[PDB]
Amino acid sequence: MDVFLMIRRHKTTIFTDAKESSTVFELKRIVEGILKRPPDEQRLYKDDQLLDDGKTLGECGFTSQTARPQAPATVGLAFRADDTFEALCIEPFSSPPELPDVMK
Amino acid sequence: PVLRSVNSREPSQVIFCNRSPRVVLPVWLNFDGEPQPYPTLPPGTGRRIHSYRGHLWLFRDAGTHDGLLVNQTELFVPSLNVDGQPIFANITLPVYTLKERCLQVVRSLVKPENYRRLDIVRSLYEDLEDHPNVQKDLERLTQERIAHQ
Amino acid sequence: SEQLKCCSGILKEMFAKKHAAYAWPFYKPVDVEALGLHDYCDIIKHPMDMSTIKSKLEAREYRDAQEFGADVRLMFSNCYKYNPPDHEVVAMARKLQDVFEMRFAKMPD
Amino acid sequence: MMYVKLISSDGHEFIVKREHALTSGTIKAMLSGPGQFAENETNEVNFREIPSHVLSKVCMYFTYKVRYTNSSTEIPEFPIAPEIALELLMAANFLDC
Repeated sequence: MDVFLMIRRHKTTIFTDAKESSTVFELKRIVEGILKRPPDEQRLYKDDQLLDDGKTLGECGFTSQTARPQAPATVGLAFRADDTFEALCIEPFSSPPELPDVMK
Repeated sequence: PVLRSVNSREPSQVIFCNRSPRVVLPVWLNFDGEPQPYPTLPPGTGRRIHSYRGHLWLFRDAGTHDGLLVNQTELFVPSLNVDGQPIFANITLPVYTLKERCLQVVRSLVKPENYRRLDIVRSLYEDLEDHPNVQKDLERLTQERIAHQ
Repeated sequence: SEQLKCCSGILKEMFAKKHAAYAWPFYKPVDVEALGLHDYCDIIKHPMDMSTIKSKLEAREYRDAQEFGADVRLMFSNCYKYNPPDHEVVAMARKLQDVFEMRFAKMPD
Repeated sequence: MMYVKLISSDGHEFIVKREHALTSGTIKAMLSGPGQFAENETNEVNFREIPSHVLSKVCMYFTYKVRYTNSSTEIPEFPIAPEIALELLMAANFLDC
């Protein structure tokens, strides 16, 4: 099937799907589409570990099982500026309040 | 009513498949169209059932009476078995609206006596209190069948 | 032998379209799951189902017409044993047995 | 596919396929812009109310809904942690989705 993803950099977060057989470069070519940056100036990570440009999404560990529409897998993103890639920073989302007392 | 089983008295072998994560209560609409419960399928499980041509079936969460699909649709009525081959009723979750789905979940954490104590719009207490109801769904469905010319 | 070709005549009769409004519960083996019967096979030690009798007939498995009659009556008997007398399928079994008994009575010998 | 940017209360940007975002009755209106004339079409919608943690879970709904509505594949449960439930309900309520 397809893998469903969140591609996250600083406070931006992209919802996009892709094929398991489709590659990392092809995925960078999506991000280019959206954010208008060449695949050259992009690094993609799973967790905290950089992804080979040639390796397929399946090989990287993205399965239909691990990357569902309702529960998409997170790809990290870094951008070059000034001839060096920045460190991969992903702003966390807000926290929910503690569960109400009636909710327990 | 319009929505009732025809007393055809002609048997049909059916298969109920519960392809939902819910416990499914199959609901038979008798000849007067009053809903009659039948034994539940656990999630994943499937079972043969002896029914008859023109008998109206409907499937709900046994715990919460949430609506479920059968063959991607609201109702199930078996034809005649073609050369004694069983009719199949594939039961699944619908794509609930996020609003309804949220309602399901909050109902599951909160006693009706405490809907009012939640920190939320006065409208939503009314939605929460509007429990999934077979009877109510039948009326909406009966108006849908009269509005097919 | 000429009898078992009459026996076949009787089973033919019973399957006929006219009988079907009452004959139909007996055409195929009792599907215990489909009918939701947890005890049937405990109460009924040897089931029988008209299709099994057609089966046993075409394999020349009945030594004579007496043995054929026995299974037909077994099939009905099982119905009578399992169910209360006021039950609908009992009424239907009886009507089908009416057919069988009448035709079984008039076989030559 | 065109896209849209959805900005949360805490200034998180969620970029989602336009068609997905239309899942929302509320957003359909905001992007379609005002009136009969569907002039004044923007790519961006801010949410003064909804925090990142809710809006993300919202977007996950859009993906799910589009994927699975009218689908002949087996439909999974859309999951909701108890902590998001309340906020998400309010959100879903507001967004008509």
